[PDB]
Order: sequence, then C-alpha cells, then structure tokens
Amino acid sequence: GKQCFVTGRKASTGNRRSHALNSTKRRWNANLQKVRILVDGKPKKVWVSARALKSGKVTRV
Amino acid sequence: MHIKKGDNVKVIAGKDKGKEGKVIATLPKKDRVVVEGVNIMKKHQKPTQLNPEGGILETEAAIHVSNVQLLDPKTNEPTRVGYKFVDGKKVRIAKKSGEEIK
Amino acid sequence: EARDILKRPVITEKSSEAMAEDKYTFDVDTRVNKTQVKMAVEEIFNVKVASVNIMNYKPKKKRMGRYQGYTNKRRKAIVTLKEGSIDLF
Amino acid sequence: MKAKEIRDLTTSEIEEQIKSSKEELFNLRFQLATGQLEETARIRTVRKTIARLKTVAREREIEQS
RNA sequence: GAGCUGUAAGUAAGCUUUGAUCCAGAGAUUUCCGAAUGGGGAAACCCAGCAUGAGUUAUGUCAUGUUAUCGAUAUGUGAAUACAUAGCAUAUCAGAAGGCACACCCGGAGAACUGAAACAUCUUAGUACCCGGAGGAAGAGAAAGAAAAUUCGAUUCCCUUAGUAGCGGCGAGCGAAACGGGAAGAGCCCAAACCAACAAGCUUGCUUGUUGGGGUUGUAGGACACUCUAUACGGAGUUACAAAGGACGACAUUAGACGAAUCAUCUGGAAAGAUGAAUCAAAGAAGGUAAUAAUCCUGUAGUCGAAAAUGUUGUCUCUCUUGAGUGGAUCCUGAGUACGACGGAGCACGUGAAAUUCCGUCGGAAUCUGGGAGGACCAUCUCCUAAGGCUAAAUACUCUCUAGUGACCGAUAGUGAACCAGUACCGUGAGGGAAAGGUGAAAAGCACCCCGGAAGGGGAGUGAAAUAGAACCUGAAACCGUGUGCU
RNA sequence: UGAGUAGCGAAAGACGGGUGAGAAUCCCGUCCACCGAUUGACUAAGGUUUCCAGAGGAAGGCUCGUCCGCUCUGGGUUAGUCGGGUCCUAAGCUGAGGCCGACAGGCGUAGGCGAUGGAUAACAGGUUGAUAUUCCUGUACCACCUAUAAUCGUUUUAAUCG
RNA sequence: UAGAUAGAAAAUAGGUGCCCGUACCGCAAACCGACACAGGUAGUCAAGAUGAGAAUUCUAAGGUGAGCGAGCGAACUCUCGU
Ligand SMILES: [Mg+2]
Ligand SMILES: [Mg+2]
Ligand SMILES: [Mg+2]
Ligand SMILES: [Mg+2]
Ligand SMILES: [Mg+2]
Ligand SMILES: [Mg+2]
Ligand SMILES: [Mg+2]
Ligand SMILES: [Mg+2]
Ligand SMILES: [Mg+2]
Ligand SMILES: [Mg+2]
Ligand SMILES: [Mg+2]
Ligand SMILES: [Mg+2]
Ligand SMILES: [Mg+2]
Ligand SMILES: [Mg+2]
Ligand SMILES: [Mg+2]
Ligand SMILES: [Mg+2]
Ligand SMILES: [Mg+2]
Ligand SMILES: [Mg+2]
Ligand SMILES: [Mg+2]
Ligand SMILES: [Mg+2]
Ligand SMILES: [Mg+2]
Ligand SMILES: [Mg+2]
Ligand SMILES: [Mg+2]
Ligand SMILES: [Mg+2]
Ligand SMILES: [Mg+2]
Ligand SMILES: [Mg+2]
Ligand SMILES: [Mg+2]
Repeated sequence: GKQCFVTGRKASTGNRRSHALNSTKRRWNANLQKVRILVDGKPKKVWVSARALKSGKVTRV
Repeated sequence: MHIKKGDNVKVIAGKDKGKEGKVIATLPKKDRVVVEGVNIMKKHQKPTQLNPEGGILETEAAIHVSNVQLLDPKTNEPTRVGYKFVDGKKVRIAKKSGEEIK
Repeated sequence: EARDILKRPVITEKSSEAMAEDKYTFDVDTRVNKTQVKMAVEEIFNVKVASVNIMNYKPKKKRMGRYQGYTNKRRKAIVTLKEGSIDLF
Repeated sequence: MKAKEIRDLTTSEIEEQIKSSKEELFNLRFQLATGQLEETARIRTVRKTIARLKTVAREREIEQS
C-alpha cells in the first residue's frame, strides 16, 4: 500500500527472464522517497516518486 | 360446486343411477356431496365406542359432484346450471327451461 | 406486565405440599427476575409475599412418531406468602 | 368486539378496555390450567379483541403524526 | 358465496348469508441473534451510562428512548511553541459498512497435473483458485481510425475472410485483421485563447487565484474583427447532450366473471366402453369423474372486469436555450506529455527487420511552415489531429416470476433429495452424505364369536376383489419348507 | 454356505417365600462369598434427563425376564452468604488512533478481554419417591436504604469525604 | 496529601439484596474408546488387627456376587500345584 501521493505511481508485476528464457514473477517498484510537502495547507511527510519531484512540481516544505 | 346443499338432484352415474334425492351435505374440497338414499354404506360400529350399542350402521357416503345433476323444476328432468345476473345479482338458471332453479 | 409475567399456576404433588406451607408455585416468563415476580403476584392477588425462589428447567426432548423435538424451557417461581392467601381454584 | 365498535371508543376508553380484556385473558388462562374452563374458544376471542383494540389505537397514533 | 377453525385424523369449545374460511391490493404488529453498532461475549447471552417515566418510606426493581467505528460537514476549545497546528469536545448526515446469483462484466494477483509420446523455451493458460469493484448488463465508443477506391466515416455483436496471413525448441502447437454481407444505430461536453466581476500581491504596473460568460476543431477549428439572425418565435430535454416537478388519459401487471352441446340400451361394482339415435364447435387443449367423455365436472375458444398498488406510455404543462456567414494580422488548440534508452509485459506475432501499445527506472520534444499514422527506417504522397471527459441500442447471463414446450426420466431412473433431505448418519473441524413412492371407486379400515397374557389366527361381516387388511397394485429369481410319481 | 458351528467380555452362590400366562435370571428373607488406599464416600471435566413414581414387555439387553440406564405416562433441580457474573489480574487474545503490506491483510500503542492464581458475608439440625450451606427450624454474618440517634462539626475550616 | 463540602454517626428500630449453575452418572453399563467394551480419566476423604508404611494378609463403614446356564470330569490348549 505504497504509492506516490502526486502521481499515484505504484509497484508493477512482470517476469524475470533467464538466458534460457525461464520466467520468474518479479516486481518493479517506484523510486518513492519520503519528503515533507504541503498537504491541505499543513506540512506533511508523504511518499513521492523522484519523477514527480523532478522539475519542482512538488514543493518541499 | 354448482350443486348446493338442499338441492334435489338426480344421480346420473354409479349404482344409484336414476335416483333423485336432496343433498344432505356438500364437501367443497373433495368435490363430493352426500345425497339422501344414495351410496349407503354399512359401517361396523363397536359397542366399545362412545355409543353404547354396537352394530353395523347404514349411512349415506359422499358421491362425486359430477355424478349428480340438478333437476329442472318444470320438467323434473336433469338439467345443467347457467348463471344470469338479474338486478346485479347472479341467479341459477336451468339450461333446459331457462327458469330460475331456486 | 404482571399478567404477562405470570404465565400459569402449577398444580403437582410437590406444589400441593408447598401450598399447605403457604408456598404457591407458578410458571413465569423466562426473562423475568424474581423481584418482578414478587411485584406481579402482589398486584394480581393483593397479598404480601415473604420470598420468591426461582428455578430454570431445561428443554426436554419429546418424541412423537418419527418426529424428534424438545419441550419449551420453563422458569418456575415458588412464592411464599407472609400475609394473605392465594386461591388458584 | 368488532373494530367498528372499537373505533367508536375514545382513546382513553380503548386503553381501559385493553387492560380489562387482558385481565379477562389472565383469568381464563388460570382457569384452563386448573381445568375449570370449559369454553376454550373464549380465550381466542379475547386475544383477537385485544389485538383489535391495539390495532385501532395504533392507527390513531399514526394519524396524529 | 357456504361453509370454516392448516398438515392432521379425532375430541372439545366455537365461528359464519348482520357475508366465516378463502383470494388479491394496501397497511399495522414484527421477540432475540446476526454488518450488529452502549460495553463485553464461547451467536441467539450477560453487564452498563444518560434522559424521562412507573413503583417504594427509601433502597432494590422495572419501562421507553438514546449511547460503536470510520467518513463528511459545521461549531467550540487548543500542546510542545509567539502566532496556530496538532490534538480534544459537541452537533448533523436514509453517508459507508454486511449479504448474495456456485451466472454474466471489469480489474488485481496468478498454478499445476497435462501436451510436446522425455524435458527446460513453449503448452495447459492468463485456465482454476484467490481478492477488489460493480451494473442490470458491464466493457467499448464519436478517428492523432481503416486504407490505397469513383474511398469510407463512433463503438459493440453476427456471418465470412480462414485454419488463410503469420507466429513457433519453425517442434507440439498457437492463430489474426482489413475488405465484403448483416444486427443496431446518436451523438456530445470540456481545457486553452478572450471578456466581465471579485480577491490577493497593494506600482495602488497589471500579474496571479476564484466565479460567470465565451469556446470546442482537420473542409483545420476557435478566440479576435466584422456582418446578418433570434430573445423562446422557434428548438431541445431528465437514456449522453443541464436539471427537478405537476395534471390528465391510455395500455399492462397484481383477485375475478360469464362461457355451446346427450340420451337410451348391453356388459359390469361402476360406463366415459360397445350399440343405436342425437347435439355443439371462434370451444375436438387438458385434467378429473367407479373402465377409455367435444356435449357429467373443472375447463377450453370467445367475451368481460379492478377499490387499491405498481410499471409503461402519450399529450399538455414544466425546465432549458440564439442561430449563421466573411477575413486572413495576432493569439489559443490538453508537457515531465509524446518520444528515446534499459528491464518487462501486451499485441495471433516467443526480440525478431518489430511497426502499433502499456508499466518501472532514467533522460526528455515540437507547436499548424505543428504533431501522429500508413508494420524497421527515410523521402514523397495520402489519411488523421494524442497527451481531458460523457454516451442509448444491437451483445452476455439467469437466483427468480408468469405462461408454455419436449421421438426428456419414470422410483437402482430423473435432482443428493417424488417421502419432514443437505436430513439420518459420520467427522475436532473444514467437510462427506444416504435409505425410504403405490389399500380401495369410496374407509365402506374387519360389529360380533372363538383360541391366546399378548402377538397371531379361524370364522362372521365390508367390498367387484381381503389370495385389496395397512411399506396393504402386480409379485420374478436366488433361498427355505410340506406332500408326492419314478429312483 | 460355513452351522446349529465359534462365541455369549476377568467373579460365588444356595435355598425358602412371593409374583406371574410364563421365573436359574424379578422382588423379599436367611446363609455363603468378594472389595475395603477400596468394587466405599465426595467431586472437577465430560455427558445431558440417563434422575423419581406408576405402567409395559414389540425392539434394545450377547440367555431369560414378570426386570432395566429400554418403551409409555406423569413428575423432580428452590441460594444476599456455595461455584461463576454485577471484583482483580497472568500467559494469551484483541486492539481507537498508529506502522507496514499487490489485494486480502500482517503487526502494534493506549484501552479492553481473559483463571488454572488474588479478593470475597452461614452454620448446625430436621425434611421428600425424587432438592438442599438453596426448603424448614434454630442461631448468625455482610452490603445498602429509611427513620430516630448518645456524641461531634458547622465554610482559610479541621467534624466529614478524599 | 491534591482537592471536595456541614454535615458525620456509637447505637436503636424497620426494610432491601439480581442473574447463571444446582436433577443424575462421574475408576464408570450414563465420560473418552462404534458395544451395558478386562483400556484411559484431575483432585478430595480413607477405620481396626499386623507393620517403618498409603506394603502385606484378614476385616470395618459402605458396596458387590459381575446379564447365559445345567452336566461330564476324554484328547488337546491355557492357568495353577506337586
Ligand atoms: Mg436458583
Ligand atoms: Mg369483503
Ligand atoms: Mg450489542
Ligand atoms: Mg510430457
Ligand atoms: Mg508422454
Ligand atoms: Mg459503459
Ligand atoms: Mg442528463
Ligand atoms: Mg360446459
Ligand atoms: Mg350413458
Ligand atoms: Mg523495449
Ligand atoms: Mg510502409
Ligand atoms: Mg433416486
Ligand atoms: Mg418398481
Ligand atoms: Mg440417491
Ligand atoms: Mg466345524
Ligand atoms: Mg466344535
Ligand atoms: Mg461352545
Ligand atoms: Mg459376562
Ligand atoms: Mg431377550
Ligand atoms: Mg432408574
Ligand atoms: Mg485501524
Ligand atoms: Mg494484532
Ligand atoms: Mg479459580
Ligand atoms: Mg439424590
Ligand atoms: Mg446432587
Ligand atoms: Mg493417570
Ligand atoms: Mg491392599
């Protein structure tokens, strides 16, 4: 139950492939980082993905 | 049932065919009626039963309503029943004569 | 609710012996407490109750034909009268 | 008592009638247990009257609201 | 419309033409447990607070109402810590919860046995299972489409294309689409430019935020400028396109009513059979009736009927609402987006020459002289106009209701269950899971007598039959006896 | 079929008198024997009416049966003080907010829940076919309420609650 | 003690005190073992003679004669004595 507050980016599922093309289920997780941002006009610490943080879309308090 | 208690009906079927008698009682659920002097049954009665005397007892037993037929008043002959509304009231009418059955 | 509280009188050999000692046995609602029974008896019969002893009887299995079932649970109150008397009959 | 007659009774009259009818039922129940009651059908009649009395009373309270 | 108090007999007490029972519409009542919600708890119990009321000399006791959590909206207080933010308290809310239809839909997560005559890629299969969210359908949907004609014009579904083109340890196997023929059809609303108002930064520059207007696209459209047209005239609508209502009518559903026509004889316990003579039919569907009945009964065809409730629909009402041109200067037309790399996945298509489309990470455009697609890629040409939404029908399914149908079963069959069956029984539990229909037309269910403690039986009687006497139609075989002709 | 075969589950009975359609098997009596740190007396689990009276003998009872834990019918369980609750807490369980986690959910703070332990006021005798620290009798104890109160206090208090 | 508030009460008299369990079996024919099954089943009490003793033998209080019997007294098998 961990997702970016701004983008809603979350872990995804897929396969890990060997050279012999054997497959094992794996996960790709978002680069979520806990940052203090302003939520509802009050400073709050939430998980935000680095992609969202890029270009200062999300203000950091 | 087209036949009602106290009607005088001819028996058109059974051993008692061709006998006319009053309807003593009617059983709606079973579609059977009792007619006087028709389908008399001899029933063994114990003296051990509440009635002090014990012997075979002869009483009328129910006969199917289809077997009995109402008698036309004019002709005293078997008639089917037809219903005609008079002054907002349904009246039993004999098919043979067209007169009110009762 | 006094009429509702006391369901019926109980007439048995042990009940009759109790009546000689001025103890009157009744079948009462299962929910009612003994204090409720005391007030109920006093209202209906206009007598003074010395004490009320109460018991619960479990449902008893009774068989008829192939059908198997249990009798109703019963709560029985034995009421001793300090003053006055009750005539069930 | 038929509902029509009950409808004539005032709210106070109905209330008193319910109480009196309930007392009658209690007496009948005690008589039956002692084996002193022969007219068993009486019990049913009283019950339905009390039910009617209660029904008519309920209608009035709903009507008021 | 005369009986009735279920099965379920019987007895008792009653009820009913002053209209029972019964049937339909509506309403009242509706214990306790259970999301279960005052608290607790080993479900159907126990223990409370508060308010109000009953009772008591008073305490004890009782009754009614109310008291979970989370969310939302308010209101009042308010820490460390100045300001105020936790936080705390209070009020309101038909707010949520939980259940199910072992079906259908969408999504998350996702096997294995199996096949490949082994097996790892592959297959089983994105199946089963699990979880979440539903809706009556869901999902999809008004082209950054399909193509290459004299092009078409949202989506979905059916036929066909075609077992084709392809994919593939090029193995096993997997497997399109476009066109064409059909079902059904419906289109829309925003963001932005720009204008007005309000608020903040107070250049009090005009820049932001909010509200209203405006505007919606590929034939590029719109703003903007200009010129006509109109204040609901018209037009449209609660199925999208904005959103509640009212009145009246019709039809339908939920009880019902009427509804044609046969007698006689023979056999028989009984006639519907046979025989003879009739009759009706908008009715010769069917069931029942003492044997096989168009005319005996219940019906059937046809016709009629609704106090009340519900649904559907029509017409008014109501609500909402301008519609079109011309111009090429300027402005606008959805950005961490498209796209790329890498790792995956999805595309019929296994990374391949891999277009098209999604995800994680990282990097990262252009702006109508723009951008995307036409299966690497480039040029040309052609077709579209992404990165915002909404949308009926045609389609799927059936727990259920109503009316029907079957070269479907007929009691070891058909449901596990024709019967008091998800029971008896078995198991700690999850769970597994039976056996068992037929007297007779009618109960007329054997008065009475005899033997016997009873059971059971012999008579007598009932009945067409008791060799129909109670799991009582028929009554096979195995198997057990009794007697006997031959041995 | 095996077959009237195997078996009929540790044991000491005998006789007399009853009852009855029927008695090795039921009742009663005498004698004999067996257990006696127990085959006795309680009692927690568990079971759940098997308890008592009257009646019965189809089935059940490894035989019989007039008998029964069986069948039928009607009865029997009484608490301020006993055990539990309206008291407490352990392990454990649950858990507002909270923390974590594809989902489902996992964990956990405050707070609850939870005896096998802590706290906690009644004893003797009598009584039924069947209940007894429960009924009755006698003699008690505890909590609370109302009234009358020896005495004490009477708003920084000094009686009292805490 | 922080706080709370005129009243508190040795006594005396009168009164009030709810729910659940309570039968019965419970080393067993009633529980767990499909059985009226030589098995299993926590705890409490537990007399005399003998003795160190809750051992041993015989008894008490109390309970029990065990739910197939009658014969005969072969093989053989079991249990036991010499
Ligand atoms: Mg009690
Ligand atoms: Mg009526
Ligand atoms: Mg509750
Ligand atoms: Mg293989
Ligand atoms: Mg193989
Ligand atoms: Mg949709
Ligand atoms: Mg709309
Ligand atoms: Mg007809
Ligand atoms: Mg004839
Ligand atoms: Mg790639
Ligand atoms: Mg090309
Ligand atoms: Mg079957
Ligand atoms: Mg058969
Ligand atoms: Mg079956
Ligand atoms: Mg042999
Ligand atoms: Mg032998
Ligand atoms: Mg033998
Ligand atoms: Mg034995
Ligand atoms: Mg026997
Ligand atoms: Mg007994
Ligand atoms: Mg929580
Ligand atoms: Mg937890
Ligand atoms: Mg304890
Ligand atoms: Mg006893
Ligand atoms: Mg006892
Ligand atoms: Mg042991
Ligand atoms: Mg010893």
